[PDB]
Amino acid sequence: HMQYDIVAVTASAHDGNLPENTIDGNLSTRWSANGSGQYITFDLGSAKTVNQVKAAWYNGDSRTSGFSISLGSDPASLTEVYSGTSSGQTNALESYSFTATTARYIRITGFGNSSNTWNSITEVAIFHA
Ligand SMILES: O=C(O)C1=C[C@H](O)[C@H](O)[C@H](O[C@H]2[C@H](O)[C@H](O)[C@H](O)O[C@H]2C(=O)O)O1
Ligand SMILES: [Ca+2]
Ligand code: NA
Repeated sequence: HMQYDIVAVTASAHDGNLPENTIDGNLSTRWSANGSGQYITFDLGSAKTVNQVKAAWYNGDSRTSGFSISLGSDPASLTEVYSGTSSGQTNALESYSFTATTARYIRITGFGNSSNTWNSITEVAIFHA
C-alpha cells in the first residue's frame, strides 16, 4: 500500500480556508469554496500509478457532499474516474477506489452538499492501494 506525497495543491476558489489545508494532517483545518463545480487539484510531482483517493469531509458525519474525481497528466484535459456522494457517516478519511491508472494530477470537483452549496474538505490522501 503506497501513500504518495502531494507536492502542491491549487483550487478554482477558496474563502480563506486554503487548498493546502487538505494536506496538513489536521481534521480541524479545511479547504472551502462555495458553489457547484468548484474544484481542488493535487499534484504528485510526476506521474504515478493511482487507484484510490481518500477524502475527509467538513461536517462529514452530518451531511452528504456530491463530487467527482478526475486525473491525468494535463490539468486542462483530465479524465473522470469516480463520481459519487460522500457517506455523511464519518469525519474520517473516506476511500474512493477505482481501476488503477497513471496520473500526476488528481482533481476533486464538488457539487455542494445536502445542507448548503459549499464544498469543504478537511484532508485528502492519494494511494496505490
Ligand atoms: O462548508 C461549509 O458549510 C462552510 C464553509 C465556509 O467556510 C463557511 O464557514 C460557510 O458558512 C456559510 C454557511 O451557509 C453556514 O451554514 C453559515 O450559514 O454561515 C455561512 C457563511 O457564509 O458564513 O460554511
Ligand atoms: Ca486539514
Ligand atoms: Na468561495
